[PDB]
Amino acid sequence: IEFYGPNRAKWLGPYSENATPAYLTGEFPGDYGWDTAGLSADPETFKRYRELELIHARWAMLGALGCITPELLAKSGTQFGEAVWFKAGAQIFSEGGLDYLGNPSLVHAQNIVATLAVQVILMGLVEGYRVNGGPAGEGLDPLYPGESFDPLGLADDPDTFAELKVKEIKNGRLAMFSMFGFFVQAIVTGKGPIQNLDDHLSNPTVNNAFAFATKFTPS
Amino acid sequence: IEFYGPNRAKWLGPYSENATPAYLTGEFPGDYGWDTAGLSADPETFKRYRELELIHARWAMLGALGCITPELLAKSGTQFGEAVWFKAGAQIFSEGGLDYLGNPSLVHAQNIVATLAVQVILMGLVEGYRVNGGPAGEGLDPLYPGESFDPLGLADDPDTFAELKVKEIKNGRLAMFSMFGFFVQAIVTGKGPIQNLDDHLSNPTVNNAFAFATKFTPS
Amino acid sequence: IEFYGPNRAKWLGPYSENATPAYLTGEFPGDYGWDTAGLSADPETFKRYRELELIHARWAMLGALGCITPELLAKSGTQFGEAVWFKAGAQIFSEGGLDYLGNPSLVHAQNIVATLAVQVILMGLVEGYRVNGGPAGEGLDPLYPGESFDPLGLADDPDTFAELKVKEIKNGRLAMFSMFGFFVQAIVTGKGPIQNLDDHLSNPTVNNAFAFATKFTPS
Ligand code: CHL
Ligand code: CHL
Ligand code: CLA
Ligand code: CLA
Ligand code: CLA
Ligand SMILES: CC(=C/C=C/C(C)=C/C=C/C=C(C)/C=C/C=C(\C)C=C=C1C(C)(C)C[C@H](O)C[C@@]1(C)O)/C=C/[C@@]12O[C@]1(C)C[C@@H](O)CC2(C)C
Ligand SMILES: CC1=C[C@H](O)CC(C)(C)[C@H]1/C=C/C(C)=C/C=C/C(C)=C/C=C/C=C(C)/C=C/C=C(C)/C=C/C1=C(C)C[C@H](O)CC1(C)C
Ligand SMILES: CC1=C[C@H](O)CC(C)(C)[C@H]1/C=C/C(C)=C/C=C/C(C)=C/C=C/C=C(C)/C=C/C=C(C)/C=C/C1=C(C)C[C@H](O)CC1(C)C
Ligand SMILES: CC1=C[C@H](O)CC(C)(C)[C@H]1/C=C/C(C)=C/C=C/C(C)=C/C=C/C=C(C)/C=C/C=C(C)/C=C/C1=C(C)C[C@H](O)CC1(C)C
Repeated sequence: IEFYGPNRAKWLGPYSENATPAYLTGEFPGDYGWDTAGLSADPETFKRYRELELIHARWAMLGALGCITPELLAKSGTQFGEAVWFKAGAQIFSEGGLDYLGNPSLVHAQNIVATLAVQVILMGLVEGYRVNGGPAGEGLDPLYPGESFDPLGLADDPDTFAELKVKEIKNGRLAMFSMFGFFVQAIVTGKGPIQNLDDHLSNPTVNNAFAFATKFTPS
Repeated sequence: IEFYGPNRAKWLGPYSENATPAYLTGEFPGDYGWDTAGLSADPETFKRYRELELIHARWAMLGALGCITPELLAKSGTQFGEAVWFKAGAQIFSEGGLDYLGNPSLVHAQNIVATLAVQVILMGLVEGYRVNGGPAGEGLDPLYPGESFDPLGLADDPDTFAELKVKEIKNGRLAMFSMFGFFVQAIVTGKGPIQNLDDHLSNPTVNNAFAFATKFTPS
Repeated sequence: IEFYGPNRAKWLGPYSENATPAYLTGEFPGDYGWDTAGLSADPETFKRYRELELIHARWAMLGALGCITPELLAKSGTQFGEAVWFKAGAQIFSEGGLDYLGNPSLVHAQNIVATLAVQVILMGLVEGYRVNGGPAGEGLDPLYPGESFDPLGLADDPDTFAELKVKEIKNGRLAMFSMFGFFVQAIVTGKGPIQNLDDHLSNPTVNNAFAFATKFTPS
């Protein structure tokens, strides 16, 4: 319970090998000291890796929640068409464009190339202004700004804020691994991941993983 | 990102010809140094042009939003009759006067000459009191007053206020150019501009502009 | 028109953001300052990237001309069999080995493992002697030697030689991007790229790209 210090929860716990690599000793969230290959020895490259991992973690968390929500919403009391995240990308082609919420009173996007061009414009703008700053105050911090992106004001107390940093990083790692699980389930079985959840909760041991283990057999 | 200074985003960027005309060097929003004819060499006439351009920009922005909103509102979930801005001016003549929102429980203006006379009276009053001041404090500034027209109080911090000035001017220029586009679409094809939007999004390249290029052919 | 200097044609030209990364300011061809990720901050690794990009550029230019020539030659007045670069690699297996120019009086390579072994021997020799030098004078420059590889003598005048450097790098970048296009056309449509050229020149807009956009649809 001492991540910011030498007594952090190390990568093997009581198999910790307390001779840790000296280029990271606490002082940054998520430092669990698991460097078996050591691709981040250089400090500026290490900083790039911190920024890159933060970006990956936030994007992956957003995608993971986006993979949990719509299927459950369409399973509970709404209808989307194909709420499973495979053909949600092809819902614009099928019959009447991509109707949001499965309702012909919402977005109803007919042409995907318009989404394409506007998306490129907006994403270029937001990513450029993410790197170099811009609106809502010029960006002075590349890792965590501290400017008007926290309209509630939770970043006053420092140690709870650092605990929030560590929770953010751990949640992002879990989100990245879980989205890898989503992608592998997309490959192997190619069905709904929450359909997978229901089917495994209905079938705990008879259809576990290895009925789907003789599919990609070369011959 | 330095509009208020010699390092403003000039009219050609890195084709800037940094020998700019010396009668404008920053210190005013929208100064992009593009004076190829030079019709504003005199300083008082230049001030007139700043005031005139501000008036044109605000009026054109109002008109542009007025050209985007009603068609979308009548396309989504309401009905107006002719929501396209052509015969919206003739909606008072058709059958039952100009019913607002397409509802016979709202304005229901029967005689257009009454709108005419009251509009002249009100417009004369508001423009005279715009020039020379009057209510809500006497007008001491012709460009931006600073009196009780900003009930929220966003004009405290000066540099963000200047950035707001520049955004206002750029939005006004875009609005003027876009309303010119609206007028040219009114002339050439004479159909709904958002109907144009939907048709070009449905037809990106087969009906682009030059099917409507052999209409005004003299003979 | 000033690549060797601060006034180079930067990556956005008129959106240049003249605060360029300081680890490259001219003095080398192809320096267009477009470092959004920054994977070449280290100077020796940057040198490796210059050498590597030169090798890639020359190899890709050779491959690109090798992808333009034979199809056109077999389309104009000669015959090769499959002049399209797909089965040109399998022309040794088909009936009578790989006959050069489509003529049974030229190379007529029967066994591909002989080409294989001789190719490995020759390529190991030339690549080793490329790295460490050797014949025709020992290699003293890893980037551009200056020894007897320019039997015409165009490297006397320095500024024209530097312009040749920049042309070489730009041609190489274009060749790499174009060969990527060749590979993507090999994947998606799997037909002749110059057959693609003729078909798009015959069909400019009816078969553009998105008839070939519903092929790799998962289900
Ligand atoms: C449109 C312009 C645009 C521009 C200029 C940038 C620019 C940038 N982005 Mg951004 N992005 C843009 C659009 C978008 N980005 C993202 C998502 C991200 C993420 C998630 C991240 C960035 C990052 C970055 C930075 C460097 C990334 C890089 O080197 O890419 C090179 C990479 C590729 C060309 C593709 C790499 C694919 C990857 C290997 C996936 C491999 C998949 C797995 C192996 C598993 C696959 C399936 C499963 C089942 C096994 C750079 C500033 C990174 C960053 O800021 O780090 C500090 C970062 O982490 N961008 C999305 C969402 C789709 C965009 C949509 O338009
Ligand atoms: C036979 C022995 C042989 C030896 C010892 C070398 C040795 C060397 N070569 Mg050479 N080569 C040899 C044969 C050949 N080379 C080349 C072509 C090249 C090129 C083009 C380059 C070198 C380079 C190098 C140097 C380091 C490259 C490396 O790290 O590879 C690791 C790489 C791989 C194992 C394969 C990488 C594949 C790559 C990722 C392709 C990805 C494809 C795209 C994503 C797109 C694909 C399809 C499209 C449609 C999307 C190294 C001195 C590089 C250099 O000198 O840089 C300064 C360099 O740029 N070699 C060819 C032509 C096929 C050879 C044929 O025999
Ligand atoms: C691309 C995503 C990515 C990136 C850049 C990083 C980056 C980093 N991680 Mg990290 N991590 C990730 C995903 C990622 N992580 C995921 C998904 C998990 C959960 C499994 C973890 C769990 C983890 C732990 C437990 C620790 C780190 C640590 C680190 C730091 C040092 C290690 C390093 O140099 O990594 C460089 C990484 C790369 C260059 C990415 C290479 C990716 C290629 C494609 C190979 C991946 C193949 C993979 C092994 C096959 C199975 C995939 C499956 C497991 C998902 C560095 C900031 C250590 C640290 O000190 O934290 C700050 C540490 O203790 N990570
Ligand atoms: C009538 C509207 C109007 C007026 C009075 C001004 C006034 C001004 N603009 Mg301006 N501008 C406008 C509309 C207008 N603008 C629009 C719509 C755009 C976008 C295309 C711009 C883009 C623009 C830039 C990029 C710059 C200016 C600048 C200036 C200032 C110096 C130039 C000058 O003396 O203009 C005098 C203008 C007139 C006397 C108007 C004459 C109008 C007649 C009918 C001719 C128009 C015909 C037209 C060319 C045909 C195509 C129309 C189509 C492009 C819409 C001055 C304050 C410069 C500056 O320093 O900013 C402060 C500068 O750098 N403007
Ligand atoms: C592998 C090929 C390769 C390599 C090693 C380089 C290397 C370099 N380029 Mg470069 N470039 C290339 C291909 C390549 N280029 C191509 C094909 C284009 C045309 C699109 C360009 C256009 C370009 C510009 C405009 C600029 C550079 C610059 C640079 C330098 C700094 C950037 C850097 O660190 O790159 C490191 C690169 C790599 C480590 C390669 C990673 C490759 C992986 C597979 C990711 C690629 C995925 C790709 C984005 C997906 C779409 C591919 C499609 C666009 C082809 C460096 C010497 C900058 C400079 O200063 O020039 C000297 C600069 O301004 N390049
Ligand atoms: C109206 C008109 C305009 C011409 C436009 C041109 C010439 C565009 C070419 C435009 C071509 C241009 C600009 C190319 C210019 C090349 C340059 C600058 C070279 C360069 C570079 C860079 C950037 C690498 C930078 C490097 O560091 C230095 C340097 C020097 O290497 C033509 C009309 C006619 O063609 C018709 C219509 C019908 C005919 O019958 C009659 C006529 C009159 C001839
Ligand atoms: C550390 C280390 C160390 C040692 O030394 C070495 C090694 C081992 C190599 C290393 C490792 C590495 C790794 C593992 C990595 C991984 C990563 C990942 C997983 C990522 C993900 C990542 C991921 C991510 C980002 C994701 C993202 C996502 C997204 C956006 C999504 C989207 C979406 C959504 C919403 C929904 C819809 O409907 C669809 C989609 C489209 C689906
Ligand atoms: C700068 C310069 C420089 C150089 O040197 C020379 C030159 C070139 C000459 C110059 C230029 C100029 C120009 C271009 C100008 C333009 C302008 C414009 C466009 C305006 C508009 C302008 C415009 C405007 C105001 C507008 C306004 C509008 C409005 C009110 C509207 C109204 C409406 C609405 C609401 C709706 C309904 O249903 C109808 C209507 C009725 C429709
Ligand atoms: C710069 C940067 C920056 C930022 O920061 C980040 C990023 C974006 C990542 C980066 C980028 C990168 C990139 C893009 C790369 C690319 C590359 C390429 C494309 C290469 C090619 C490359 C390519 C190449 C070499 C090629 C080569 C080729 C060859 C040999 C060929 C051969 C051949 C021939 C003759 C013909 C026959 O019949 C067949 C064949 C076999 C076909």
